[PDB]
Amino acid sequence: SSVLADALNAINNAEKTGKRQVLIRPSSKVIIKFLQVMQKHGYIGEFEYIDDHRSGKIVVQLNGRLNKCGVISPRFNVKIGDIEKWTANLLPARQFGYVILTTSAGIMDHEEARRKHVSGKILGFVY
Amino acid sequence: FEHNEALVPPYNVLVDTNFLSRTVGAKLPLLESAMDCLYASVNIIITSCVMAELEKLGPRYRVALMIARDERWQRLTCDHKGTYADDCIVDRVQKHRIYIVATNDRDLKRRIRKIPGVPIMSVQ
Amino acid sequence: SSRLDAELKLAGEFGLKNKKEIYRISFQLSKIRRAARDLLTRDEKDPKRLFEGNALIRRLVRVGVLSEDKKKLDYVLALKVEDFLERRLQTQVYKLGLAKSVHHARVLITQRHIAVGKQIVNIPSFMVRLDSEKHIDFARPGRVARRNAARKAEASG
RNA sequence: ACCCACUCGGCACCUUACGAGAAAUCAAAGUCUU
RNA sequence: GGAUAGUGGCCUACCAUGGUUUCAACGGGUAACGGGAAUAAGGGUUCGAUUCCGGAGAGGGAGCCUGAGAAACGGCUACCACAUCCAAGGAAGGCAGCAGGCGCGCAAAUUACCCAAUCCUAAUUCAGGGAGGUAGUGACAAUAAAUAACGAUACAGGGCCCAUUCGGGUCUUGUAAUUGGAAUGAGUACAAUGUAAAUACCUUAACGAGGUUGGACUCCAAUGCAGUUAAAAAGCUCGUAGUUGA
Repeated sequence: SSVLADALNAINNAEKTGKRQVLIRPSSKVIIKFLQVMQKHGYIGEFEYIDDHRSGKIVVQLNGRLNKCGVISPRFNVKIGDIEKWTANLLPARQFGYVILTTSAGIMDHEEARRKHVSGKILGFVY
Repeated sequence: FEHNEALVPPYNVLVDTNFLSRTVGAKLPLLESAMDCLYASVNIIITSCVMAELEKLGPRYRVALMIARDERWQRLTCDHKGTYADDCIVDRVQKHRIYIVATNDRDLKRRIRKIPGVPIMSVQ
Repeated sequence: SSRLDAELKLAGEFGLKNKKEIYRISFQLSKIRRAARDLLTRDEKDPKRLFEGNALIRRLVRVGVLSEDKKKLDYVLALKVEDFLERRLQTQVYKLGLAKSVHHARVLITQRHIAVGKQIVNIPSFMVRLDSEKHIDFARPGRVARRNAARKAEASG
């Protein structure tokens, strides 16, 4: 009934217990994709190795801080006056921040699509 | 108020733990905020007791700590980090009514107004 | 209170220079926008930071500004308030002998006398820059300033 | 068949080395600077 | 064809059936009177000036008027209406081009000065210009932000302050004493950028020319949410609209 906070709220819902991560939703190009931008910036471990009905693709080891919770968010705007502003979601300006936006082009990160001046939807936000 | 002044740039500002949390989880640029309101170079600092207290908060609320351990605030090495943040600042400013205090602790502010010559800052 | 001891401070500046009001308010606000707009450096060297640079930096000023440095003029926010204050005849015209002591000064500034190298300057809060010319002018003549020239050694700051 | 353990099914309950909320209580109202 | 001055269904006819139209046409609904400059690495800024633009009213109606040239407002008439003077008889009169009083009644300066310009009309001059201008009034919005202090002396009580509880701080402070410049303000020609007159009111110039509080004379501070409870969960399930929805 919503594959996003579904599983990001299992990593989230996990590292708070502390451990070695577990299973999740079913896969999703998106699940896997965030469960990418995460790893690629750090935080998580190694997206994993399942394959079923749609249960396929991955589990996903934990590792590191990643504290706390991947951000799920449930609206979607962006760009200029925007992005910067919903960068108030962030756990503080002075670096730290990362806002895994959805960018017209690319499921990208607060900066990773700050990149070539991009924008669009607000998928989430990490650490 | 009969208080002789001798404050000179850069202002020395002790930032307390509450203010730090607050500015962090609401994205308020604390450094620039102080330079703005004081309208002069500011040396922004935090006592060891305040930052220790943050350290405990930091166990479940990551983000205040890093900003609070930033060079922008420079550590004030008090002799008594074990004393609540409030009392720490009070005992440090009681001999140095020189330093400005930025705190969200309206209780700490009230008892600092007593001391002549203590600029007080806070976030609405 | 800090409000209180402030309302002290202001009265301190109230003849730390010479005023009688809230021209301390004038200079204050000034210091704001000066900083303010300035402090909005921010930023880089945007060819803008450039013009604005030697720009606001050409605040100097004579009797005015700093001395030789910056860049960071927020120093002023320290000074300015406590510095921009002097400079002008309101200040830097007692600190030049002629004036027997601020008061005994503004009065001539007004009262026709006291003139900046040709033309008086009643505006008893002008500003100084390249001062060596801040004589009496006078045009029987400006008395209080013409003989009490004990300023004949007014080598001050 | 009875029992025995042991599994996994899921039974409901009960329980807090956890999270809460504004507290009594809660494996939720735990639950994303409050 | 006829009007139209002269284009035109504009009409006389005469007929063509036309064609408009979801790109919504017919059409509807938005009191709708109605909307020019330029800089500009970036920025700096700004303009024309309360609509550049630009159709429809000048009791009602009518008809008519001038003419290069009016759907002529501010020409008529006549009609209506109002609507008035009166020797009885007749004989008026429509100033959203002004001001004004009523009223309206929300809301704002004398029924200023000049046509000084610069613009106007205009006949061969220098007609006339309700243009314009000038004022005043006028925080209007206002600004400005600059207006009794500088200094002579004596005389000196000891100070006076603290948080003060006592300690401490230390030390001018009163002359309701004796000096300061021919301080300065205000009038006087002063012509005047100058309403060729405002032109003495400006700008001169000068000539002259200083008197809140508290405390008993006193006395002092500004000239997106907790969510059980504590305010808001239909019995129970079902489910539509809806909500969402690899």
